[PDB]
Amino acid sequence: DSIKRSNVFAVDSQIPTLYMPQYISLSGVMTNDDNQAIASFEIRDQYITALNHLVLSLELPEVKGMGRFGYVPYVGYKCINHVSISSCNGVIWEIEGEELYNNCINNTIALKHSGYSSELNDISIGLTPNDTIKEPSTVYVYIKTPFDVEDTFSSLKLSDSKITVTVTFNPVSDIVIRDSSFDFETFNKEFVYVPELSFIGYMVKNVQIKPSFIEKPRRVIGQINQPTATVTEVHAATSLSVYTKPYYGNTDNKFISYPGYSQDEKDYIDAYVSRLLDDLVIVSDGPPTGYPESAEIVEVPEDGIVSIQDADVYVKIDNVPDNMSVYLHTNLLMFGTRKNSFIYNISKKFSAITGTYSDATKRTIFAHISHSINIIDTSIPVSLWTSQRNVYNGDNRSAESKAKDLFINDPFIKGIDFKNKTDIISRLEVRFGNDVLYSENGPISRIYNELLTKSNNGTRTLTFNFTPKIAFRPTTITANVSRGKDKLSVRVVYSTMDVNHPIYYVQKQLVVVCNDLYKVSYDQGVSITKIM
Amino acid sequence: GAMNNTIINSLIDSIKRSNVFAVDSQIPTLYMPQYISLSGVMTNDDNQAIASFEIRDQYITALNHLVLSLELPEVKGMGRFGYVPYVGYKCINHVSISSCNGVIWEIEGEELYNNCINNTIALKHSGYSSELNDISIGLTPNDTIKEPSTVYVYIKTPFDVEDTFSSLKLSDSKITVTVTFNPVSDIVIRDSSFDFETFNKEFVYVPELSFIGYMVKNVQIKPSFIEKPRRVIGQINQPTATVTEVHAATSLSVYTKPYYGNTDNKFISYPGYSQDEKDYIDAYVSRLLDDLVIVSDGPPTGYPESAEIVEVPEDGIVSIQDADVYVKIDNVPDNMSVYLHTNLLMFGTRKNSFIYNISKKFSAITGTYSDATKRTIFAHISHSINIIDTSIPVSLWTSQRNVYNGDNRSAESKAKDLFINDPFIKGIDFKNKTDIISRLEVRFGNDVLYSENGPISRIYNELLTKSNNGTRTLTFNFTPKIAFRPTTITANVSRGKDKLSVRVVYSTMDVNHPIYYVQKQLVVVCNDLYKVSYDQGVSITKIM
Amino acid sequence: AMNNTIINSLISIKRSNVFAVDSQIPTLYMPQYISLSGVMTNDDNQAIASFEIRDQYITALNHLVLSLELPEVKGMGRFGYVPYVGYKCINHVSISSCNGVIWEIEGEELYNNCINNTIALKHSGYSSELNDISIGLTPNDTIKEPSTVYVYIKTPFDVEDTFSSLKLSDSKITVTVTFNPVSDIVIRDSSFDFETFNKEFVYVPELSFIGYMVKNVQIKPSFIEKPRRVIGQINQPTATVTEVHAATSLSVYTKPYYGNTDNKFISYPGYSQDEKDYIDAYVSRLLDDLVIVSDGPPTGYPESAEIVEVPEDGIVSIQDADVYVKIDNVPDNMSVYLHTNLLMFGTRKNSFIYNISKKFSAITGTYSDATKRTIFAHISHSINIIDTSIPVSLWTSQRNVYNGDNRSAESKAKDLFINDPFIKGIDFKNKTDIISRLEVRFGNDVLYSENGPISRIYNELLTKSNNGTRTLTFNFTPKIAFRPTTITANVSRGKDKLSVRVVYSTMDVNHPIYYVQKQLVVVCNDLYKVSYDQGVSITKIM
Repeated sequence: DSIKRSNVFAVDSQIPTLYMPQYISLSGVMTNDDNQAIASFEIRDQYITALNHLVLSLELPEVKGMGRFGYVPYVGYKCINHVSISSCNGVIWEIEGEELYNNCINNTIALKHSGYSSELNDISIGLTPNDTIKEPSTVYVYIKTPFDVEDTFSSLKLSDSKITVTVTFNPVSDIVIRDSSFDFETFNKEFVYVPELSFIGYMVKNVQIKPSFIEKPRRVIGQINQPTATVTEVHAATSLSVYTKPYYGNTDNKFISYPGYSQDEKDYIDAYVSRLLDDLVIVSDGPPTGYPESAEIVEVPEDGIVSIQDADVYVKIDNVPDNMSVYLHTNLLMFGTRKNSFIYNISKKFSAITGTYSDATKRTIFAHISHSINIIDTSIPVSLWTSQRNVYNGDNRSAESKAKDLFINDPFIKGIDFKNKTDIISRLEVRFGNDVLYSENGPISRIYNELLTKSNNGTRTLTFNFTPKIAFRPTTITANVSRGKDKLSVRVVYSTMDVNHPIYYVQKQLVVVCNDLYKVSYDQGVSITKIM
Repeated sequence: GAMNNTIINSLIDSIKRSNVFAVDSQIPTLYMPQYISLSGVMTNDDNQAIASFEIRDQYITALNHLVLSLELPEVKGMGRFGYVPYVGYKCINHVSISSCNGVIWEIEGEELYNNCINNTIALKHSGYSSELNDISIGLTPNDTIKEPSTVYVYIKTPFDVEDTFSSLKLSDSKITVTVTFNPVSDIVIRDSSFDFETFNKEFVYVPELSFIGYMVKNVQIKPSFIEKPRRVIGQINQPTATVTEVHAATSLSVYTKPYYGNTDNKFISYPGYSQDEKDYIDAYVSRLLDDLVIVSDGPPTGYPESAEIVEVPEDGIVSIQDADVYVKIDNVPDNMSVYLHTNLLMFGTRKNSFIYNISKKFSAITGTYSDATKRTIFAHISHSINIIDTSIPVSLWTSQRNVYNGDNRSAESKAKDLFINDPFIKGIDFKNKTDIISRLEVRFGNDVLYSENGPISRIYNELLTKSNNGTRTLTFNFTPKIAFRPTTITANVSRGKDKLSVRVVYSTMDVNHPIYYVQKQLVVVCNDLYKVSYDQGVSITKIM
Repeated sequence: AMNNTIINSLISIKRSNVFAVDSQIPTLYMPQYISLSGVMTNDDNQAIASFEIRDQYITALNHLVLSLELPEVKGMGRFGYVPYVGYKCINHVSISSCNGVIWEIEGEELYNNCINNTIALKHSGYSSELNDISIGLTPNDTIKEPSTVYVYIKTPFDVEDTFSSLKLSDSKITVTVTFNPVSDIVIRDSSFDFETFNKEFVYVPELSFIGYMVKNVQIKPSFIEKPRRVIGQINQPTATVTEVHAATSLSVYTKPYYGNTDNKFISYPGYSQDEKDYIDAYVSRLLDDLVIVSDGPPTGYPESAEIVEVPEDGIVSIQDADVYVKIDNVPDNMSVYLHTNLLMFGTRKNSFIYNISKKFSAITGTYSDATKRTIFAHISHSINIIDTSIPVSLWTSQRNVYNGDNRSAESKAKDLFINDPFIKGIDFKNKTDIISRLEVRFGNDVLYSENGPISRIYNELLTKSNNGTRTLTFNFTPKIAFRPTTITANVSRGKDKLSVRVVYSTMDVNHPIYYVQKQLVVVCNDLYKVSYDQGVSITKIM
């Protein structure tokens, strides 16, 4: 043929730079000077030319004693408060614990390694003061850095300089789900973080160092219930993410139910339904006892239907003794702002309850439950049911049920529900300087974020860099200081919720994440410079 | 130190080496992206919903990643209702992207779905939730069946393949995106009780097209190559289909589709959101069980004269011809007896020949009678029910070919039947499990291009595309996309090699089985190569 | 419309075009899926299939797929195929030419390379139809319907599609597939007639590949990675790979050896392959004999069995362990009984006992008068994956001072033979990590040493796998585009071998898992050069 063709059946195998990799594990220096746990790891070796893929391992201890206890899912990531990689010239790269987690949110393997098992995350119960609740375990946390992007090409080079990796830890309270029965006071005193930093080191023969570009995240958290947040000195940004976080400071961080390892939306709902059912349908000899005076427990008629206002509940239990009767708690949990206002009753959220009474165990075994319980219901702190805004008692459960409530202090919760299902941003407005950069009603920016990144856990994100990661200077939003366009102001309009619904009182915090472009220069030690 | 002594000595020069520890950061073309959302123009020209979106801006240099949002309304009233899974994709009948020079790219709704079938995120966004897909029941004429929702449909185009590089460029031209919608009947699963007549009248498609626009400073446009699908649907029950004017094809896909025109599109059961094979079967078993095993005081009533309900003997075994059914129910009242419907659903072509009985498909039924609810709670069911059984339209049980009554269920059960009009069903079953092609033959003109017995072309399709929902596909292009000109099957018009003729050999099915009467349609998809030239407006030319 | 802040932001330096690309005309070729029938040769009477590829138009090939026609299984008894049956069928694969072997792999190593390809594993046979244990009632009853399984033979010629393809310089390429005995791929009970099945069963293979007809092919030399395994002596914590000159990676894992047993196990979960599924299947199998509702003391159990009646209290005390048993709808003439020593193990007559009945804390259910059996509602136990992985032989071994298997004859008849060739660790799920320390020596000097499985963590991380091994990677350089980075050897210094030493964690001698034999497996990936000058040939880099 006359035409010149490109070879698609063969390739010239290039000889690469002569190097040798090695997995290096290092023990750190623990410091507790708010008495926050800080681990410092010093990397200095004449043969370690470059490094990447930082993995922090943590030896979790044996948990002995009484009460309910369980670690948060992906415990290893939740342990980290802040990570900082510095040199003699200063901080090269740094991240907030939540942002590291957010970057690793789609890496299923990294999340599994950090601690995601029935052994770690299911809520285990200790019976004797020497009973083992949790056996000792080791978790591996992948510290994803921009030095991993293109493996050897993106690796952090060491120009005979001392690289220091500083890991700040969140209090153990954050990574633990426990009940009142558990002796947390002793546990918090005795618990110590046992870390070990691992990395892939490279010994390079005649390394030809060239300058590079690195993306670094920056978050700004707005004031409690303020729908505005501003990121200053925005000169070269690659992306801008916007999300909400719930503030549970006004509460005691206690919740009725938790599903454990099983983390699906249905799992959260089923756990809640199970916890309520114990007090919702009662088989007792005469009127049930051990409930507040405020509680309205009605006997189920021969018809099987109990009418709570317009809501009808069908309750039918088999093998009930002749001396006993079937009862229904018509106001298990209720909320109202006024005496002549809408009432949010959890008992009204049930339509059908069927089961069989066990004479052997003296308890009701529920077969089928027809309800309208949602993720939000499972995400309401117990404090909000008994808040000052409520004209009613609120929590009409038994003392036995209330004692089973669990403290959840997970630092990385988003939205207003445990699954971040409910979208509470009705409108988004992003301003560069004073002019509107972007505005939306629907979460189309989140839809694109989820689509482009092939993620199911996305955020309302504005991407400015669609340029390949390999051999390219990232495309950034250019600033105009003279025109005043040197800042990014975000304003949201929260979705209007009913005042008589307890979720309305969940304090919100707007989080704005900005990824800034920096230049890496290895001339006279490792140093990073902000692009301006 | 930290590095091992064996490593240090191994390294610690003359040969030229490629730098693997650093890279030259190239300065890219100066551009700025922006997510742009546009409201369209609704047209009803029979009376097909057509949305037109006009894109014309001097600063929108290029665009890609088309996302069509749809506002689903609040569904109020009585009866059973639910949307089909991935409702957003099923909503689309045809998509066309055109310019002043004509159509640039166009796709059939099913082919867009087929291209997005492996994108789990895109399928979730289009409408895949218990809130949307489970069959909800309305009790009062003002009861809310379904709350309003917004779905997002990703219109995957060849302009997304290599992001900015593959993007559709606008040479100061008007780009028009035309979306033709399928009737709402297709995207809805409802019963007779539901007022569909009022719903069909009141329902309107509310769309909004979104895309990633790019403002490029001094754009250097170069010509490109685009692959465009083209389907041919063969005649009802015919095992042949031919694609004409095949000059430069990159691939050829072959699959089967059922035709339910001869039926009223009604089916006994539907699993809702839970879409697994077992879910479909369990739903069917659950729907049948209500009439299959009856606890009654004397012989059961409310069943046709044709029904043969036999009392279960002390041994527990009821013999329906060769088939033995073991039925044992606990807590049965002394005044009542356990009964078994021995011919719940039956089919036969001749007066005393072979019979396909659904009751014979059960071997063991165990449970406990509830005195409180006056109903039987089934514990364990041993059966041989398959996906095909759940995919048989009710019409075929009561067809003229059947010598028997067919549907011997209660009127209560029959009233619970659901209309399913999903436009993207493949094969002869709801899960496309049953492979009905015993042999495939592809002819380029008069000569055999490819032939197979097993679905090895589907195995390669699934393997190469990392898909679990593949088709018998012949790929001709194994060359990297965008970077090169795609490898195509070259035509020979003179010899008569300007057409692809597909011939299949369907599996031979039993005449006494209702699935035999399910009309089939062979679908052949051809991906043709086209050249994109941006000289004096955007234009595409077929490679010949 | 574009926003005013964007237009003003944009409206001399050399820029790379990111919005357009020059469409290169590729090498003129035509692909074709080619399927070939082989030559079956039984000459240990191992099934060997040979496929000869020689055609003037087949210039190059890649993506080898082995089809396998599984027959209809008729008769009586319990039968089921192993998960990913197609991969388990293969014992060895060899691709050779007139110059010799180009590339070869062990069946387990091919499986290990394809372990993360979900599609390839599904194609090989992963269904409820194939993997659940079906039961045949009549001698003419169909246990399993005939099926076709597709096995993807992943070769280094698939890495960069057309670029990495195996070129044929007018040479005869022979693909040789050695099969494992059908015993390995089958889970059956004693009731099943395996003797007749093993005689009648024949491997029906067909090799498929993507052939390419290239016009004026410009062949250039390439680099290939080839695996090599070394299996250590039974229970030996050391293994050595000789002639290591240019290795890209080194994997280390453990395998159980069930030669000292009859390969029979109490339970198997079928298609459902999760850890919980394995445990639940075991609990279900034990429960039949664990809690008995009988009129007077239960019968049909060995003299050695200690079946105690459950008191009004509901608690039965087996030494320190307390079992709460409460069953509803029990007839007045009948009583609730608990087998206090269903399975037990001890090395000394009056010492520590490992009792499976002690592993249960609560058992609740309801007696069915209609079916005359107990339907269990909730079971609170401490049963683990190891328990489900103990062969029945070890419960009744000579080491045991007790009888061991105190189950009913009915339960014992339900035991299944499992001969899966690709089991790792000491449990069916390879959950239990038994390596306490790993030591790798290149020559006589320590190359790498670790306590924790940080090499496995990196393996799982870098390869995006959930089924990883303690692996040492030496090549972090891009595949095909570059010559792979390898460990360089020094023959003169004796640095030409990789010696692996492990420290296994020791189990309790009174636990039946201690008597499960281990085997250390060391995999070495060596670099080879492919030269197509005067036929296809591979040369080891030294």
